[PDB]
Amino acid sequence: RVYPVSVPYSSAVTLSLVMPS
Amino acid sequence: RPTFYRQELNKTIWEVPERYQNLSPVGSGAYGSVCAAFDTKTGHRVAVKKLSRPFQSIIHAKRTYRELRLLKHMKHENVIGLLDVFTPARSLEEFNDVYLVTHLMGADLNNIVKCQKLTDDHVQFLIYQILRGLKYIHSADIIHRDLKPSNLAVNEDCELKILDFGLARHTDDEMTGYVATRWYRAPEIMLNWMHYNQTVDIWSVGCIMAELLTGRTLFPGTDHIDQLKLILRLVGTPGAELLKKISSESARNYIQSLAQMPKMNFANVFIGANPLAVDLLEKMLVLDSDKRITAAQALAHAYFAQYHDPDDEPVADPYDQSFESRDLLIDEWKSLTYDEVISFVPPPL
Ligand SMILES: Nc1nccc(-c2c(-c3ccc(F)cc3)ncn2C2CCNCC2)n1
Repeated sequence: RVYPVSVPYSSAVTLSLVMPS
Repeated sequence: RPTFYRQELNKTIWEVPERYQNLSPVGSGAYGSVCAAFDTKTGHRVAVKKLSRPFQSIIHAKRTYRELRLLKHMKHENVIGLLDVFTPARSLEEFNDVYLVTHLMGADLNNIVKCQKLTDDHVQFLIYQILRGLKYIHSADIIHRDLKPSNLAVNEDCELKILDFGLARHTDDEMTGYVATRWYRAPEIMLNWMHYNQTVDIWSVGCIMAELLTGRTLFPGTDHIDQLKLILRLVGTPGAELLKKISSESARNYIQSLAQMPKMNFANVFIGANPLAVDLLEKMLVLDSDKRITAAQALAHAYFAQYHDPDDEPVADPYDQSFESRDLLIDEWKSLTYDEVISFVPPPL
């Protein structure tokens, strides 16, 4: 079975997460 | 002694130093519940955990001591450590309740994967921070044993800390979160194949990484056999060596009962993934515990090239686990725990 990644990788800078309420 | 105050919270009573204000529940932790608070002495947001009936059984009391000793020892950016530990009791004789304090974290990875898609850059940094904490824990001869997304605390800026490490001890023991724990458990512990070691934790990181990339549980087994079916479906059936390394002749007879499944090529499974991420997964999810990459080796893997720093990936100080072999009464575990609460020195302000 295949499990594709949520966000395909792209070839190329600060990270954030939306917090649950 | 500080002045304490009292307040009821999710139908239990909380008695805390007045420095801790605005207590607000944010759920349950290992054997207890947690409130957010604001610490008017330092200006920090803290999480305060009240242990649940810490001395109402030998198992509970020994687990209380274990947990307090661990949390006092852990001093690492990616492992939960202790800002404060207190009790409203003025002496051993009235000692009943234990509260632990750490820096407030905003969420856990379980709730994170449940409400957003993660990019490869998030996955890189999140997994890096897990392996970095794990290199530390493992250097002190501690095994987490229950690594799962809900045990990984994160903030809005992707900072991560491991928690509930070293608290499990037997697969014969009743615990909360059992079904989720199993999804990330290395097969040899689940099914008691052999004496296991710390590589169990790397299997768990592989499961978590696969999940952060795809947003879906990699092996959502319903019971022990189903869980095993799902695992072998991906990694294949155990080759030559591994069957020669299963003392558990019960598992062994069951296993060779199963018709051969081949090993899938992960590149063909995880479509759209960074090949570096795929290649790390290949190294973590190997059935043969002896062949899995270690935390320390994994940090040097090119997937983390952007974050890796050999001079800022520290090991831990020696940690004495000699109490683990001891067979004591509730009151002796209580007194040991009281000692540790009294000897606590808060970290550098
Ligand atoms: N929000 C937040 N921040 C840091 C830790 C926790 C925490 C504690 C905990 C541990 C030690 C301590 F000293 C104080 C708190 N135990 C479980 N959890 C979270 C685990 C994920 N679910 C919510 C509770 N929660």
